[PDB]
Amino acid sequence: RERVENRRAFLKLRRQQQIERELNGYLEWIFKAEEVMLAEEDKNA
Amino acid sequence: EDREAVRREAERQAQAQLEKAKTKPVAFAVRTNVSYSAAHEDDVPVPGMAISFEAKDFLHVKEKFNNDWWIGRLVKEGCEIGFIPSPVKLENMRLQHEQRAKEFKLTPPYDVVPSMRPVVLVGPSLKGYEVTDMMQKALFDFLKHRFEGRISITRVTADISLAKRSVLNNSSLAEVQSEIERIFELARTLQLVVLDADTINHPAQLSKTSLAPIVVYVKISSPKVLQRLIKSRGKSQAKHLNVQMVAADKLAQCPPELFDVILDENQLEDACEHLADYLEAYWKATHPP
Repeated sequence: RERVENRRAFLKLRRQQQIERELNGYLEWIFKAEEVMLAEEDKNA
Repeated sequence: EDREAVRREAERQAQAQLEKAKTKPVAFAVRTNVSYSAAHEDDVPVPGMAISFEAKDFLHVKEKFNNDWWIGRLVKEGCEIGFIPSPVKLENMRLQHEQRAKEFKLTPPYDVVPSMRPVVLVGPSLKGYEVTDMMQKALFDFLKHRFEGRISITRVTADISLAKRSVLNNSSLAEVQSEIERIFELARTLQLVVLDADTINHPAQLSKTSLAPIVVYVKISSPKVLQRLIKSRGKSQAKHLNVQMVAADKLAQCPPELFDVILDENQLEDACEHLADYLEAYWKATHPP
C-alpha cells in the first residue's frame, strides 16, 4: 500500500529514463528530415 | 512402349514452352485465395514442374499452356518458371474436396494484383501533421538513395481507399480508378513501387482494393514519447495533440499480422536497415537469375 507507491515511484523513474533515451532517437530522426527539407525547400517548417 | 513415346513427345512440347516463356515479360500477377499442393499430381505437362503455393502467395503469370495450366513462377527467392494450375482446375479441386467432406456422418482462387506490391507507409500518427510527415520523409529519402535506379516513389493525393467494389460497382471515383491503373502500370516495369498516399493512415483502408500493398508501420511504441515529439514541434502542432494521440492509439491496437513490416526501432538508421533488408529480399523474389 505504502510500499506499493515506493515501488511504483521506482518503476516510474525507470520508465522515465527509457523515455528520454527513446525520445532522443526520434528527435535525431526528425532532424534528419529537417536537414533535407532545408536542402530542398529551404524550410524547417 | 507406345505410351512412353506419346508421353515423351507431349512433354518435349511442354518443356519447349517453359523455356520459351522464360524470356517473356510478366503478363500479369495474381494473389492467391487458396492453397495448392502438387503432391499426388499426375497430369502436369512436365512431371515435377507444377508450382505449389499457400493462400495469400503471389504468382507472376507469363503464359497460358492449356485450360488446366498456366505458365509462370511463385514470387519467392530462388523459385523458377513452371506450371501454375488455372482457376478452372482449382475449382474442380474445391468441389472434389467438398464431396469428400460431406461424406462424414459417418471466392475466386486468384485476384489480379500489381506485378510489384506497392509500398505504403502508415504511422506513427496522422498524415498532414509534422511528426508523421517528417518521420516518413526521412524514410522516403533513404529509399531513393538505397534503391536508386530501382525504385519509383510517387505521391497519391486521391483517396484510393474508395477503390472497392461496393463503391465502384454501385475524391471523384474516376480519379481514384485512374490512379489505381497508374499504379498497376508503374509496377509493370517491375521496379519497386513506393506510394506516398495522403489519405491512407490505417491498413484496413486498402484491404478491399486490388493493390495488395506492402504495409509498413512506422511505430512509436511509447505514448509519452509521441506526446513529447509533438510538443517539440511548437504550439500549432501541439494544439492538435489529442487527435494525433487517438490515431496512434488506434494503430497500436492492430494485430501485427495486418502489417508487412513494423518499424519500431527508435534510431533512424536501424529502421532504415530493417526496411531495406525487407525490400532487398522482395527485390530478389521478383527478379530471378
